[PDB]
Amino acid sequence: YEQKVRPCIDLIDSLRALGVEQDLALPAIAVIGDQSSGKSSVLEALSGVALPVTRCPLVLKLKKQPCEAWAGRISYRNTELELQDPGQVEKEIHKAQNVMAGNGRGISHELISLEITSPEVPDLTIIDLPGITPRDIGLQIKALIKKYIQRQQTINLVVVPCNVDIATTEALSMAHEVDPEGDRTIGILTKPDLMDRGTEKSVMNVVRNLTYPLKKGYMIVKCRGQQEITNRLSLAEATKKEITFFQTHPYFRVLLEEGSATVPRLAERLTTELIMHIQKSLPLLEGQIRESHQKATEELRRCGADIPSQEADKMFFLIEKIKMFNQDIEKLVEGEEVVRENETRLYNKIREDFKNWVGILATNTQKVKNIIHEEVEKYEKQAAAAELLGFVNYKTFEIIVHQYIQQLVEPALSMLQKAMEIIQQAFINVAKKHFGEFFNLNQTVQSTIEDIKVKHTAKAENMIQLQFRMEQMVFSFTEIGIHLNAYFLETSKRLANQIPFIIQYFMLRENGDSLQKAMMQILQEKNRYSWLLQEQSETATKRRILKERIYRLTQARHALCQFSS
Amino acid sequence: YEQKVRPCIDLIDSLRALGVEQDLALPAIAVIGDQSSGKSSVLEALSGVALPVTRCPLVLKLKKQPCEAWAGRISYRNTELELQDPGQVEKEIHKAQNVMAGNGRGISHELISLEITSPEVPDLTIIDLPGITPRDIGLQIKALIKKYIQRQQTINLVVVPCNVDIATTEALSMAHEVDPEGDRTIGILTKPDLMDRGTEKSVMNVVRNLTYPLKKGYMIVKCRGQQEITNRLSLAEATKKEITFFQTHPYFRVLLEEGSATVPRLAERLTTELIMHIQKSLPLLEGQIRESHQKATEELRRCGADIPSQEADKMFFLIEKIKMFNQDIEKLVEGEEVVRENETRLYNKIREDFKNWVGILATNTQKVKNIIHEEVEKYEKQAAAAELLGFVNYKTFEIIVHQYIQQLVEPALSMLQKAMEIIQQAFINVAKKHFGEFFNLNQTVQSTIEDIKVKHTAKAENMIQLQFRMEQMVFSFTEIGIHLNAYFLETSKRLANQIPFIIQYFMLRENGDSLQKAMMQILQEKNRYSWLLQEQSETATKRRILKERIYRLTQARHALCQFSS
Repeated sequence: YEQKVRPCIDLIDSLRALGVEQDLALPAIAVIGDQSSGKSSVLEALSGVALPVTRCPLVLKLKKQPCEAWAGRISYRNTELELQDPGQVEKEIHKAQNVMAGNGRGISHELISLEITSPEVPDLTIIDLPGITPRDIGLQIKALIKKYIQRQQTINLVVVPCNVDIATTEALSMAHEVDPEGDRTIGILTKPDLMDRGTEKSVMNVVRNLTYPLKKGYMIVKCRGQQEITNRLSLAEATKKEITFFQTHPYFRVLLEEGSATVPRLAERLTTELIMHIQKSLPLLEGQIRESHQKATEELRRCGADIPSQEADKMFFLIEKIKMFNQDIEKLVEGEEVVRENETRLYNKIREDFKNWVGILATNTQKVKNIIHEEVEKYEKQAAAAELLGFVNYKTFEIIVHQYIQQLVEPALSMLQKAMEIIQQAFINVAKKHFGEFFNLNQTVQSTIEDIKVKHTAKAENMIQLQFRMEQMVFSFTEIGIHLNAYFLETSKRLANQIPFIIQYFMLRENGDSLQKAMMQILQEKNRYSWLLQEQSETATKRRILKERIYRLTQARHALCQFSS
Repeated sequence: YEQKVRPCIDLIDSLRALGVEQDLALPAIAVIGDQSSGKSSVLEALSGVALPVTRCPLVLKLKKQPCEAWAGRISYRNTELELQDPGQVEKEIHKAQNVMAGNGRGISHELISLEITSPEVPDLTIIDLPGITPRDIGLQIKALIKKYIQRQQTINLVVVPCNVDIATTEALSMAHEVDPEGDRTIGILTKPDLMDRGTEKSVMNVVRNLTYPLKKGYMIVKCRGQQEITNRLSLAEATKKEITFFQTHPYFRVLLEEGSATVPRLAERLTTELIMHIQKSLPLLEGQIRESHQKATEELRRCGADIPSQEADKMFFLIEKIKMFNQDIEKLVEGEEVVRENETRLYNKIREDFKNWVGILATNTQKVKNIIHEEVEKYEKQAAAAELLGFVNYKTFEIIVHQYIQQLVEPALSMLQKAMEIIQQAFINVAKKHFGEFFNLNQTVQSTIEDIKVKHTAKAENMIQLQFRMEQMVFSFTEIGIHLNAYFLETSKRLANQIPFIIQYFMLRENGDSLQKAMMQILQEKNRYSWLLQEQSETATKRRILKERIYRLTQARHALCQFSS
């Protein structure tokens, strides 16, 4: 019974006190209405005293204890003040409003928790939101209200004056916007004395009886006045006064007191609704706590390498990073890298390019085979029996061989270019992977990679050109054709193995080794470390936020464990 | 007749006057005899006046002309003095002897020409040689006389005293040594009064007649005395005195005056004999002139020099030399060099070394073939029972291949060493051929060759090591065996072509090109030219000698042409 419902709301109160209100939905009741709706007078009727316009949400926590009427104000600036008097409450509230908003009429999403424990106030926790009305100001108010009412865990409480058509009210309009079904919307009609025509009377009479699709229905209460702040009427006598009013009323007596009550059972209705709602939303709340904790933990696992700790753990950290980087580079060189689905390794791509090279060599081999075939076939029969000196050229075939070799120069260089490109790309990718968060270090590494790439490229091209220079400068009608064909085959093989050897050696092994040695060379300057390991200064703030979030969530789990016990 | 026979000896007199006595045989009559033979007294009896021991050869030229008594002394010191009086002649002659020999009893090959023209002395040219008998003295004397009597164009004139056994005389002994046939040996017997028995008379008389195989025979004259300088006996009365002496002699009258005369008509007979001798040896003399001229001209042509008159035409010569050198170097590089019989070319030797390399590669190929064959065949079956744990071995075969490749490094380097050595040797040889006479230029060239050799050697070995590094760092029960065997074969071929390509390219082509370009670089410095083209300078002196020789020989040809006309 009572012993079940009190700690029930105490749990959620404790959760919001340490909220944990962010990044997850938390059960609450939001009071929404126009500035002239008089919702403050209703809150005054419930708590005993309220503001005579709020700028920031007021977390009204009411407790019913047969000890004494005591009140404590808790402010988001991590402060707490014991005023022990209802009168001082509104003044200190206004002080807090001045603190949070900025002395003037501003707006803030920061919470003011009002903890009032009294034997004359119903046990109920509800949240008061600022009144409605490019931009100007009211826009951010509607945004603030939307922040709450959009949640399914938030019960809408619309406050509507009796002297206005409820179907044209902005509060109920927004409530319908976020809840078209009306499954979590409660409507209270206030200021029944302020109306001045029978028209409004019967309109209220047909409104109290479900005409609008609100599952929770409607209730009608007396404002008790917002202008009479100092009169200070007792809650019991105020209740009796309201009962007297509705009972004396020609229409409202029989039609309301028999059905939807007018007597301050509103707080009891809100109590029951809050209990049932919380009981409904508890499992998903626990689930979301665990899940959010997991996601925060993972996102935090993605970034954590920050602690320097007297430079030693920092230089050691740098050593670790460079070590891992060099390891991955070595993996790239050896072809022992981890790739994604349908993704191929660098070394394999390079091997494909080598296959292309082999194909080209075969093509040109057959070509020059045909060429020298026709040459030998022709000039061995040319002037076969002419008395001259002879013997129809011999130095000439060498320039044919020269053509055969020369045609291979540019394709090889092109292959070298491609290899250097893709390898460069891979190295840059690794450099980005290991040094993403660190901009300066990444710049240094990439610059180094660029330089070494250029140097080894020059070396490789020089060695290729050297190879071709060596190939050129060094040396029964169709016997010669056979000889030269054999020569072409052997040369084809020799090049087919030689050029990929050069490309692999200079672009993979030597490049990788030089890169690693340069990486080791980097950490030689100690006083440069701080410049190297400079974070974004955005990831740090994010890290702090995630850490605080996780801490708060662990506190939530702890409190939940206490409640379950 | 006479007018024809006089220029016959006048020719040889003119030839020796401009001699051209060196490097060829020249018709002459050499006077040889012992120091105590008294040959000087014989020369005094023949010419009218003589020395009262000669140290240098005396070219006695006697002319019979009905003009006037004239005497002229011609000395090898390029001097000439006309004293026209016998006393001053004999006084100046010993002075000349002192000048040429060195004041003391020395020896010299320098000539003293004595030109005596008188209507009472026979026309005859003869040469007086020093008397016979560390070092001490006689060895070079006998050598000097031998230098003359060895010639077939030289008539021997031996002077032997009557009071001594002619068969034990050294002069006639040497005459027999150089003329065993006795076809050009004449014997004069002197001092017949010094004998003191009839035995020596008859023995000498029967010995001269029919005992020696001398074609020219023997003749006997009176010494006329060497001690009676102040008596001054008339030539006619001396002749009549000699005739009286031989007529009064018991044996000499009938046996000599009837046959081999004793009156100084001997010199006229010697004149005729000289005529016939010169006429006999003239064609071969002309031949020797032609041969010596041709050989001197050719020997001078074998060397081209100097030849800088000035700065122009000198540098151009250097350009030519460097051009030819570079041409020969290019010949070495292309393998288009000229070699001697049974001599091989550098390129061919290098190719042989390459064949050795191929053989080694074949050996190691078969080696690793057998090894991997046994490895795959055995260790794939060497399981405990059924292999259900592996995954046998794969890195092992990789290190086997790696070792197989590594083993080939040192032989290749050795081959490179050998090639660089022999090529260096060849280049140095060419440098020596083109720059033999020029020391400094040769030094510069050889130094350059050394430096370039070292550099390209470093390049070559670096490229070989690079190649092997590329070979290493880059890669039906006996399928693995098949694959690896194919790989070994292809690798074997590839290396077999690659390493000789590197060695040949760097040691022949690049070395040669760098060398030639350096040779072109040499002539950039002008002020170095004179330093570069530095003669032996012994070759300059040799050239001077050859030039003088050629000029003198042309003079000889001129005089001979005058004689022929």
